[PDB]
Amino acid sequence: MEPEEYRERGREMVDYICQYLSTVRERRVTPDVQPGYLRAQLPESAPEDPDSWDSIFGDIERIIMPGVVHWQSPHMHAYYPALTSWPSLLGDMLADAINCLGFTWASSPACTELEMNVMDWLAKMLGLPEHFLHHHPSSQGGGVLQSTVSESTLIALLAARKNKILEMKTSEPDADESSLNARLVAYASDQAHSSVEKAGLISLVKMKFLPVDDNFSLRGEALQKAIEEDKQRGLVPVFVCATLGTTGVCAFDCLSELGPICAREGLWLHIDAAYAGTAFLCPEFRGFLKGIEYADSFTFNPSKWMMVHFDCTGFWVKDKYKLQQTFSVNPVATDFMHWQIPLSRRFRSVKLWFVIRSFGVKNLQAHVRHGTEMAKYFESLVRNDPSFEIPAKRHLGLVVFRLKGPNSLTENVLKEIAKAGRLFLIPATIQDKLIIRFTVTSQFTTRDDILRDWNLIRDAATLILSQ
Amino acid sequence: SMEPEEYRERGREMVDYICQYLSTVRERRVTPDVQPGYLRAQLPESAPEDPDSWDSIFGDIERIIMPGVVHWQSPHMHAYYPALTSWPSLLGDMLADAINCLGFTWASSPACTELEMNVMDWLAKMLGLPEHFLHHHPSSQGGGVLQSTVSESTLIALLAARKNKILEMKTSEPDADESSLNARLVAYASDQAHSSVEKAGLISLVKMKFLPVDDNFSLRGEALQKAIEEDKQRGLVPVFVCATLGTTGVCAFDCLSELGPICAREGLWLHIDAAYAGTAFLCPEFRGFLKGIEYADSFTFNPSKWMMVHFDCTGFWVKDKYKLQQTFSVTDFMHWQIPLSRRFRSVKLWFVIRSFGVKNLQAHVRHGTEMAKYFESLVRNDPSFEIPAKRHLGLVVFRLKGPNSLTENVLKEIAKAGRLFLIPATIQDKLIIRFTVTSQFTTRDDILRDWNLIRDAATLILSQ
Ligand SMILES: *Cc1c(COP(=O)(O)O)cnc(C)c1O
Ligand SMILES: *Cc1c(COP(=O)(O)O)cnc(C)c1O
Repeated sequence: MEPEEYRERGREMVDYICQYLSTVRERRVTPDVQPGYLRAQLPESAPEDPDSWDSIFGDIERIIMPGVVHWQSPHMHAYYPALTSWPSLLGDMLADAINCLGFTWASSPACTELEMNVMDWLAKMLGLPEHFLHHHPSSQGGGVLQSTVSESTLIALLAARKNKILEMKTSEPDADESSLNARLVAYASDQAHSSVEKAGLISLVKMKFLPVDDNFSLRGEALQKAIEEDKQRGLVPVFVCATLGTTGVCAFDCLSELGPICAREGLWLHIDAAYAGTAFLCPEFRGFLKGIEYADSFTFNPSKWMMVHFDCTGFWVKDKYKLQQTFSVNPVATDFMHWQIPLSRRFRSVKLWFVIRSFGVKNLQAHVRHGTEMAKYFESLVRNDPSFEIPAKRHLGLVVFRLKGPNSLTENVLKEIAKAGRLFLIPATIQDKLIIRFTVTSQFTTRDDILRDWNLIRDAATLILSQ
Repeated sequence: SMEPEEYRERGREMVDYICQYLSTVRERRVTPDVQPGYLRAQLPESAPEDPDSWDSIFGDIERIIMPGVVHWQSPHMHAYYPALTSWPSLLGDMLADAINCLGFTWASSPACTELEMNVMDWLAKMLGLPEHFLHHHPSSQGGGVLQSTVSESTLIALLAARKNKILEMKTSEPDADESSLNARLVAYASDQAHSSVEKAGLISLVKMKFLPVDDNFSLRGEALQKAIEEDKQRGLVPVFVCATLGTTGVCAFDCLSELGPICAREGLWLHIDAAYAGTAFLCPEFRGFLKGIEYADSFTFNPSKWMMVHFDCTGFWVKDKYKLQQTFSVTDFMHWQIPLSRRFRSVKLWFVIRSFGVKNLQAHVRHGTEMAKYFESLVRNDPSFEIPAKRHLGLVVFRLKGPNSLTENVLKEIAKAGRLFLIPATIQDKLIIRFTVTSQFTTRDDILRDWNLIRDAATLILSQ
């Protein structure tokens, strides 16, 4: 295609996107396809000659959309949100056209410098300590963009185990790094995201999952007991992942208790705030952050609730030296290749910059407040209905609930709802109880959307209960 | 704040701006004249409370962003390896960014998984890869998955190799710790291998040893054979080899016909890093360097280098998907990578392959190689310069005959104007200029223009 055709096709794609995102409520959120559905609808080989743009573009509706889960539907209520926005789109359009790589400052200065200044903006927006700012005079720390919280959590564990091994190796300098690694133990809540287990599996570091209280919250007592038990057995506590907004029921570990324990015992304290971190834009949701001064690292996903399209993860460290010694064989700008697993990285900071500036802080805060109010409204509808119960507290955009009685009633409600797929729910379990997780997603979700989805859930319960 | 009708106006503005930027890019200075820290004073200290105007946001692109950008899409970009964008790549990712689905499981968005499976089978075939790397082949236990980088794909290969061997070692020592057993492992690559190989060992705590190479900077069977016997004699356990097709320094090619047989016989995971040169295997006449690919356990290259897909987009193929899965689980692609979440990267890849078609992708590789061949002829006509390694694809390496200081001062002179972007490399003692043909729009005129700036620089240095 010629540049003049790109100008026409770009317009067709902008007009397509505007219509798609505007009318998304009309779509079946979940596709009704079987595994392998696509192969028989595609040629077995790449085309030798150009396919026409009418043919490629045609295939969006004809064969892509029928297999898509519409993550931007107000009726998507599974997992946690992953929200796009107009500004996000426009910013990545620019980054993808420049298509520079920013492994070093030198390889494209703007790619590193915009990211450095925007991560300082974002740390301030979240109410993070000044020691996570690149530009605070006394700081040895800073923020860097990653693709996922999963990888940011793995990097934190990699930095914690490398740091501790280098300190152990000064005493046993004939001892293999890998042998010293055998003695380490890392902790999280039994509510922690599967990425914590997976970071242990990848790093070959022992991971212990600790019991929680009645609010599904990891407490200092449980960490202190595990540390004493594990040191008595010759293990070397190295790392704690404290979760702010667990995946299951959006619970919060008790940072004010875990912080001092991590500081006194020499454990790297990493905060996984993947979903909930966006709420810290609002001063009234910062109570969960109490104890943040003890953190060695902090991560959240703008790519969940802050209307930046995926990939966009914020990762902040107190000590960029400890991070860089993980990733370089020898220990106002920076080469971000030493703050991450790969070499290459792209100009992800444009889309984050455009979202922050297009909305401004007040409209980002209004979005968080609105989504939370939509979840509160949903909650009030459940709480009013004595057929249902709510087995965990709602703090943000996630309500969990179930029909009173055996798990099978809730199982059968989810099955009935999945038949038409007008809203997308996935089950979880908390201890013995099957629950429905209801995540408020789209920034455009209205009270009418919430009542519409509640009424479908109620119709299904009425069907299952009336037999 | 921004409304749907405003998105349609600003989307048009951005489409027109991008077309004008990519079309006029030769008029830019490829290297920006800035110093570290230049942007901080040009930006507010804090995010804006109220919305900034779209005129202000857009206006900042030229006013404060472009002055610090290295124009990777410039024909005058000749450092590192290419990273090419294209109209169809842009249009596919626009769609992917709007849907914004995540593909950790098939269930979480089937199309994200299924388009990727099918396109990776297309791309395996386009490359001339073994049928055992296809998702849909009756005998295959393998398949292709997109990754963000070759760096991460090489790390995964090594994590899969070391996990598989530790599980085999535990059968005879059930009391030994997985991390204790990892201590005995050793992994190999060429001393020309990309720094991502060294970085994989540093992350995984796997001992890496870098092997000497021959007169063509090729890793040979004998070096591997000698390393393997010496390491076994010391009580280390060979586990992995990374064979490079298209080394960073001089685009040398490891001898896979020799390394293959040894890896298979000795039970070593053989990972192929063809980051740059992979794209060349679209053209059957460059497939000589792929001879011995039937012995590979894994293979990776970047469409995000030379195939005109914008970054990120890396292909990673394994022969044994169960070995890969065992690395990451105590088709759902979350078990074929490090993270859980992943995005719909396959749209822009499908769009590029369909919008160009294979024949035009082959013409692009061949034209880039012709431009490199013309750059080569201009150097080889001029007896002030020499060429210490053979040009197989789009990289020419060359220096001034004489001490390193001559080539050094040429680079420092070219850097003053930044009219083309060149990076120093070394082989043994010799300082070299790498000359990479990048832009798919590169012409003989662009090459001669660029050569004449290197010559004009050389003329000045040679009479100081
Ligand atoms: C979503 C989530 C993650 C995983 O984030 P990715 O960016 O998908 O890796 C981890 N922890 C929590 C608490 C989450 O909600
Ligand atoms: C470019 C290059 C790499 C690194 O690729 P990324 O995708 O940037 O990690 C690795 N190996 C070789 C030979 C390369 O040319």
